[PDB]
Amino acid sequence: LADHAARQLLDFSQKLDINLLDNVVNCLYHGEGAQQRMAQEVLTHLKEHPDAWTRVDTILEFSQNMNTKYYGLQILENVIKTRWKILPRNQCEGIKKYVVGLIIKTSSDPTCVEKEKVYIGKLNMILVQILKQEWPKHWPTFISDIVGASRTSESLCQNNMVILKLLSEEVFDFSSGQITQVKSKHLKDSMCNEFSQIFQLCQFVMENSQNAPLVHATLETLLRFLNWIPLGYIFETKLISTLIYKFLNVPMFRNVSLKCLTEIAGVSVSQYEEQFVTLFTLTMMQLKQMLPLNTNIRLAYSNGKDDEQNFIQNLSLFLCTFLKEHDQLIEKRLNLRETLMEALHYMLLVSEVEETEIFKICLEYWNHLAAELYRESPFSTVPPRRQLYLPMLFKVRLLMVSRMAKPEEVLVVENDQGEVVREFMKDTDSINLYKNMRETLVYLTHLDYVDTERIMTEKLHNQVNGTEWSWKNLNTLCWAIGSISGAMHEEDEKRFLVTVIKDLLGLCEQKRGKDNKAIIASNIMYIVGQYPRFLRAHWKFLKTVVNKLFEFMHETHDGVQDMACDTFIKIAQKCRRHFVQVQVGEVMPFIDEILNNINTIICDLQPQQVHTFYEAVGYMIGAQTDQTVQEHLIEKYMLLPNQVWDSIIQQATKNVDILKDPETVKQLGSILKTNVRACKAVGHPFVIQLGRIYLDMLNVYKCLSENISAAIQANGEMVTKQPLIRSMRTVKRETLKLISGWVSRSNDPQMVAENFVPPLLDAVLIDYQRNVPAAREPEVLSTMAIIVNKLGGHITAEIPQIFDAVFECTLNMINKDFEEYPEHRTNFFLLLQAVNSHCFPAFLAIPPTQFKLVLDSIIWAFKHTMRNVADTGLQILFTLLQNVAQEEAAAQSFYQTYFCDILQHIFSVVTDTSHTAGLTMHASILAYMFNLVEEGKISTSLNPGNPVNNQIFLQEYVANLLKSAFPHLQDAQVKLFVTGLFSLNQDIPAFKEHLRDFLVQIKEFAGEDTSDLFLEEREIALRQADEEKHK
Amino acid sequence: VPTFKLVLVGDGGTGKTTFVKRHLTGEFEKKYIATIGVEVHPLSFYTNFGEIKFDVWDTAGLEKFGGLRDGYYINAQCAIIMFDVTSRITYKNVPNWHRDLVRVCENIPIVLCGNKVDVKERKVKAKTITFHRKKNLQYYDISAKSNYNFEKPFLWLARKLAGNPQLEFV
Amino acid sequence: YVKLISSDGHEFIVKREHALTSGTIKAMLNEVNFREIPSHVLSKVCMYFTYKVRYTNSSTEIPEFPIAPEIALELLMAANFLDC
Amino acid sequence: TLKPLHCACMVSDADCVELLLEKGAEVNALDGYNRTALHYAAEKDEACVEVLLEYGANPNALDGNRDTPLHWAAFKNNAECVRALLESGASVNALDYNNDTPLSWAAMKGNLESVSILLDYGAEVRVINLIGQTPISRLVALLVRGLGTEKEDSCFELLHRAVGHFELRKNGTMPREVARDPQLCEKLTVLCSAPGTLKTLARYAVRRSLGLQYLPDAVKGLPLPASLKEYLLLLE
Amino acid sequence: MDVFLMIRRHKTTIFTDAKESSTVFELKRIVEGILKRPPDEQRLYKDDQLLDDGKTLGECGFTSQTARPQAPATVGLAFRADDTFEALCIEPFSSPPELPDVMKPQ
Ligand SMILES: Nc1nc2c(ncn2[C@@H]2O[C@H](COP(=O)(O)OP(=O)(O)OP(=O)(O)O)[C@@H](O)[C@H]2O)c(=O)[nH]1
Ligand SMILES: *[C@@H](CC(=O)NNc1cnccn1)n1cnc(-c2cc(C(F)(F)F)cc(C(F)(F)F)c2)n1
Ligand SMILES: [Mg+2]
Repeated sequence: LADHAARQLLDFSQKLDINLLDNVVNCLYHGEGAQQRMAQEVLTHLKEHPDAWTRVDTILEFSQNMNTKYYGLQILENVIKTRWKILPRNQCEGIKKYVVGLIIKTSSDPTCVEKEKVYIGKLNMILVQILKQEWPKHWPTFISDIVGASRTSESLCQNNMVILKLLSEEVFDFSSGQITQVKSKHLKDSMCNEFSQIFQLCQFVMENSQNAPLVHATLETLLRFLNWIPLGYIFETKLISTLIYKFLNVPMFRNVSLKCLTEIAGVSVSQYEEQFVTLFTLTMMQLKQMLPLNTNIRLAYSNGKDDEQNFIQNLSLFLCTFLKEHDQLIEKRLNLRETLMEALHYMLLVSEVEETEIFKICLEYWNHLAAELYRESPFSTVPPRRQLYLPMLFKVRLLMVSRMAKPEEVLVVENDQGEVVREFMKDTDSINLYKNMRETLVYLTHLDYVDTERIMTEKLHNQVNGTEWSWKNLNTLCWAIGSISGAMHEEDEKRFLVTVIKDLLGLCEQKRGKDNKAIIASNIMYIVGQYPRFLRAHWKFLKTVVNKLFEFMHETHDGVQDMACDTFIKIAQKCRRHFVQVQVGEVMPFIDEILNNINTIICDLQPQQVHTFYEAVGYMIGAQTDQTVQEHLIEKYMLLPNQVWDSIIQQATKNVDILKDPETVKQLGSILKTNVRACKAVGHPFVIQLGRIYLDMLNVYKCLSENISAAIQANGEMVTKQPLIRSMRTVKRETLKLISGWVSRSNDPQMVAENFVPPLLDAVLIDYQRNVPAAREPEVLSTMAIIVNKLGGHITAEIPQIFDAVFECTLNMINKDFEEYPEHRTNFFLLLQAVNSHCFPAFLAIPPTQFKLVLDSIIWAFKHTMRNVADTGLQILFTLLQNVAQEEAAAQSFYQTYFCDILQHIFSVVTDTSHTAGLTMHASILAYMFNLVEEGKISTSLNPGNPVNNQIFLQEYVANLLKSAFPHLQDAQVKLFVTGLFSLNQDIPAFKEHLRDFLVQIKEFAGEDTSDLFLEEREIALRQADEEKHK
Repeated sequence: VPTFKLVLVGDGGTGKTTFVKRHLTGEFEKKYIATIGVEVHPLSFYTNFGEIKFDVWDTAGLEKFGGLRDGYYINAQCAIIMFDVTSRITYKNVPNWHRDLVRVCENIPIVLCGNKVDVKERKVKAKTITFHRKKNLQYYDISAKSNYNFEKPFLWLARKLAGNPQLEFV
Repeated sequence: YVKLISSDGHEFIVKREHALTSGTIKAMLNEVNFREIPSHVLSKVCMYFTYKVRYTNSSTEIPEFPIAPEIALELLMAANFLDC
Repeated sequence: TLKPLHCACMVSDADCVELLLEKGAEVNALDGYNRTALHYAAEKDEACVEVLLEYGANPNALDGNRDTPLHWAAFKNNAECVRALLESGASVNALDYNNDTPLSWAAMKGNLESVSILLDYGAEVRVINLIGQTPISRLVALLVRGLGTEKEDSCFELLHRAVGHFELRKNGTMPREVARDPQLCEKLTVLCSAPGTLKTLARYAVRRSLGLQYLPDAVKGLPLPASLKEYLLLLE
Repeated sequence: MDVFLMIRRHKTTIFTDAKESSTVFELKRIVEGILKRPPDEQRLYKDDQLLDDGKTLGECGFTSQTARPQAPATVGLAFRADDTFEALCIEPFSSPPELPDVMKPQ
């Protein structure tokens, strides 16, 4: 095992054994189990100890394997990051010379590169840190030396270009969060001044040098630099011309040249139009040279290798970006019209590529073009831009219809300790893709609705006669047809959908076999669901569709029933009104007929389909406006499940032990699920059904609670794996879901509070408190949370009872550690936020000890790791502070008792790395606190210093706290930081960046103005900020 | 026989350990046990062209419990840079992890996975994940517990690595 | 009953309501004479009268009425004249 | 998997098809889907149909199911295509493997123009396909579903006039789907129960007698009065 | 069930409906109903074959299946012309004209 040899690596009292260190480092990457565990542990401990110099200066020399030298470089980078400005200048110069010597020795050994590529890269990174901390003043000649060494030889020039790339990255793209704002500004200014010296070396190596590795490295460097290069160098030189001519038309340079051209095109300046025009023209010429207009781009991509695919994608990116940015310019340039059309054809061909990313990239520009054209004029198909683009739109529409992401997204998920359901996704990547395609297609239809009609008709007919028959094609065409909905005037929609339905029914009759029949059934069922506007004008057709759906729900073939139920509910939602009225030529509203047949329609559907169908019916009932008719409707509507409910209730009354019968529990769960869906759909009037079962519902909930608690006691947590336990927990969750849902839908808060609320407090809260912690139901808290959210103040009186019931027992679950019972934490803090935001006076009334415990809970909240919990805690705290501003009577006492502790806790959290996510909330809270302080509040936070204005005592207190936390900070640092807090009080973004800046400094053993403080610069920034917040 | 290694990167609170735990044993985990250092998890897959195995390395995404930082990446042939769609900041840190990765890798196959799309509060709006494009990265919307797209990252990595565009799991 | 006389002089006897089907007969309404309807068509129209009045408002399917193609033209002419 | 002439018909460009017909020996040539190019010409446009018919294109070209181009021309309601194909000598009563005559397919859509033309060329109305449906049966099934408008009403009027008489009460009762539309089931039942005026029966007998020729020109040679021949052309 | 009979004699023509069980005597009263000729003075024939007045319609050469209201059955009738059974003579209907050219078969 060799742990006895291993633990010596931390023995810093003796010289390092380079051989053993290298062996352990290599075994890390070639070890397992305890070997890897303790290896990484020892290495991490080793990297932390102070004597890093003795270890580095030895590893980099006597290390055999490369990764060991890499680890030594990592240690030295830690040293350079932490203790740089406090090293003796002797060691500073020694380190600088040692690293530059190592770099020169390693880089020039071969002509361009060696197996040290990672090792030389990390050497470059070390030198880049040194440069970050020493460049603008201690090495005012480094840039000139780099340029000279570059001109001297290529084995130095390539590595110098790598160095420059790394430095430009670190200085212009990765500064925030790792370098102070003022230091970053200084470095960027220095680079702006020193670029040209680099630029001429770049131009030399680009136009005269011919070492392909070197030129590729230079192109990468230019790409990176382009993110910030002053535009004078870019557009006012020959750089674009050189790129296009000498590097876009050779396999190993075209990728990088195209990336650079893309970055150049993305610029949005207005006075560089001619440079853009020339760029586009030359680029198109070159593209025609390498990529002819008639190439089979799709086959090329499928068969092509990484380079070809990357070139295709980057061609797409360049075209899309340049067009989105300046296409109007070329469109105005008459002579280039042919090139414009050729570029459009390029993007057409690329669009055929089967890669999703490339298709999305092209679709982005397509959507932009369509939206721009629609804005140009809202009327359908003369507008100038539209007049120009018209010829392409035909192919655009053809592609849009041939390819169309499926709108649906259905998944099978198992939850509740083993219960499987079906779920739908809202805005995953695929759904967004479909949304973009649909939006573009709708715009295009608004342009040429007639052409869309013709294309869709032709594709459908092609499916009919078997010429293009294929399930994939049929589904895609149906999704495309559904994509447009109301896109055309309802008369044209009438004609188009009539034709489509006739053709689809004809195809259904023509084909045969269960598979084809099922596919076509799903297809038409989808199409109809997406056209409620047509259905609401054709009562006969709507009735026929509903009847056919009823017929389908008896089908046993998989897929038919689920789609049938989904279509039925979709139709009910958008057509609820017509089912509850007598249509022309009808005797009774169609709802009445449906209700009478509920018995047999669902005779074959599985429980989930049953719930969905009941939800659809409920949606249908809600449209009813007559209260008495609605009540009769609801009575008959819930008649059926109520019978089983009452039977089970009577059986339980005869003997409650039936509740341990799994079948009865499952039936109860199904009944409650049905009721939940009905409550969701019907809305407030559903109370009539609720009252009929409220009391026995709560009673059975209590009985199941008792049963589950006893089972857990006798068997422990493991018994939750028992399906019976799963079933009771189901029943409970669904009961709570019903109650919370109805309360959400209810709109008579006083009636709810005085009728339905107290029974919960009786039979749920004390239950929760009594239950063993493991079996306590987290959803319990959410119900009261929603009840409070809806009732507002009307529930205030019972807040103390609710809290005495649940609050004390909840915290003991979530105070021992940060991890366990997360759902409990989320629900509890949601409840607390609701109470604070709506029932604040309750907090004033409860004993001060309870309020103290609440504040402790809030602090524990925003001290958590999970970002949601922390954000909830911070929001609760901010709302609490806001509210207390009105309770002036107790406001002063609350300040005196908690303000200093809260401020301490906020600074504690901010000064920690694991909570940068809530930086904005921290800034807001601190700004509010300091506004309270400075603007003036009556009391004084410290009795001995009663005459001492808080504006001074708090400054001193916070300075002392920061010093205690971080001794190595210079007094000037802390004093400036605290003064800025007041100065940056009203400029919340400035306050946030100031907090981040301070967070940067604490990580380093900063020096005594040793290139870190820039005190005079900060003074000017803060003093005007103090003036800024002043006015 | 074929063998590789895999390193996971991405700031904490984005499901780095849950993916590997699920693929190893299949059942979800809720507790946010912060990862320490790196854990070696031997992993296996079966395909139409046989079995391929990943030695998965789980790098903690917390600055306070990370360990060796980039040194873990030295021998890796593939990695997933993951974040969370619900936590916007986790996305803003993706470029930082990408940089820290490439500098020690030769543009190896890397997949960007946006976790926790099952949550209905999609703070990280789609239509604003354009970064993965310009770095030739393969992007997947994923979820550890709902299993949405739960196999696409591994499948795509296997296709690009073993070198067989017809590869498929079974 | 009513007696129908054809153009060729043939005489046909049919009860009133049966023969009453023709609108020309209703306008006429105990004898009717036709200058243009030959016997072979008068018998055909009488058979049609009995056929219709037998199957009028018939729940069961009505068997087809056989017609000789040779007589078809004058049969149609007679039907129009009688507007049966 | 298709000849260039078939693709030209796909685009249905008269110039392309007519210039490719210089090779027109392939005009009656099958392809991957067994669709003779005349089928596509009928599906798309009348000009292609005409030009193909000029160069000896077979009007009754079969396919994988024998659905002659006339069937497709009717199904698409390409009135001019249908009339041209028939005038050139297409089998008005061409039978597919299901015996679905072109009139049956025209009714399937309730398209008035093609049905009118097919009747005008003496199409058979009393045909019954293998599944047992009939033109009027399918047109009614369309009306049950509530689709269509006054156009389908006129199409049903023309079919009712043509068929002379018809019955729908299979086994003495209406089909289930029709039953759910009492305000239409009553109309259908009263139509079924009414024996039909003798004039209509005589009209049908005459129309059968004439046969397959173009009737309205054919009737011109008849001695029947102008109004009554118009009636024979289903003007009432 | 019932059957429809076509009664003819010379140019005369009479239509009626008779049940199968109906006796030919019943048809004799039916003739009497419009004709002053008594029943004994009437004798009926099926294609010249004398019909027994006592015979029932069902057992004779007439039945509903054989004759329909659209397709009746001809019945020959004779009087006692000069106190003697006149030889049966049914005057045929005028021969139909000749089919025009258009309507000849294909
Ligand atoms: N909504 C949702 N949450 C998930 C999913 N997977 C994991 N989580 C949550 O995210 C946390 C993931 O923790 P880890 O596995 O350690 O991954 P991490 O968040 O990146 O933490 P580190 O590995 O230490 O960096 C879990 O505690 C879960 O609560 C998921 O698929 N959907
Ligand atoms: C044609 C015949 C059919 O019913 N096919 N489906 C199956 C599948 N499995 C067993 C038995 N039959 N056909 C297919 N679809 C339709 C049709 C569906 C619908 C919809 F509402 F369900 F989408 C409506 C209609 C309508 F509107 F009534 F015409 C028809 N018919
Ligand atoms: Mg983890």
